[PDB]
Amino acid sequence: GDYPLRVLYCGVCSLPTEYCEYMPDVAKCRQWLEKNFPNEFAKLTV
Amino acid sequence: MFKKFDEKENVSNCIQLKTSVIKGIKNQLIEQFPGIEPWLNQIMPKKDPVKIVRCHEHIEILTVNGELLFFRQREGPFYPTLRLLHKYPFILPHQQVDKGAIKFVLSGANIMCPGLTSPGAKLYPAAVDTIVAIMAEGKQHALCVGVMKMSAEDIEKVNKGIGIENIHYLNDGLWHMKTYK
Ligand code: NA
Ligand SMILES: [Zn+2]
Repeated sequence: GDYPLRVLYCGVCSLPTEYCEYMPDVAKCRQWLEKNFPNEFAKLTV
Repeated sequence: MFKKFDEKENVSNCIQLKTSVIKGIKNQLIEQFPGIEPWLNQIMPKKDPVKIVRCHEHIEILTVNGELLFFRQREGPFYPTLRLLHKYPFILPHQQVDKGAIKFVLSGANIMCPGLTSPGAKLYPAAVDTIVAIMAEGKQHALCVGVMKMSAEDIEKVNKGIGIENIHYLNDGLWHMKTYK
């Protein structure tokens, strides 16, 4: 089964990482992500 | 739909129930959402019971293993939660709003036709009162669950007024009710 699909939810604001920018403290969001998931850091970095 | 929820203070005005009419509540979900029949074996395995949760303004949420699956208000139609729609994003038809519309949908606002006729948007055929998943422009996961208040063809030709009602959105009161225990 290809699903249920797994989405990485941010640990500071509880939202999908692709929506951390529209949140108040993206700095914090970006911190937690690179400390937790470095591979999709480089994805969101480009 | 969740305004009395988002005052923090979770697990306050919500009652959970044990013995429910389980199969008597499934067969309506297949008629509401046809493309889900091959997946309720995983979504609602018969090895695990369902537990209804009722919070006020007369909403009930279906839960299995704690996770929140669908919700409805009074006796209206069921809506999938976004957490579940994220796991199975093909449950609903998609309507895609433009990037500039995200912050507005994220604050509870309904979707205007400029949001759907923009270049970054993508509007698909949909009759009135159909449940749709609100995708955003450069985003992979649903932002919101809504219901067409005007047909897709009307949204195009008229091109103003309310197109899609905002029922449940990321970071709203249901979103932060993670699971019930
Ligand atoms: Na009611
Ligand atoms: Zn975040």
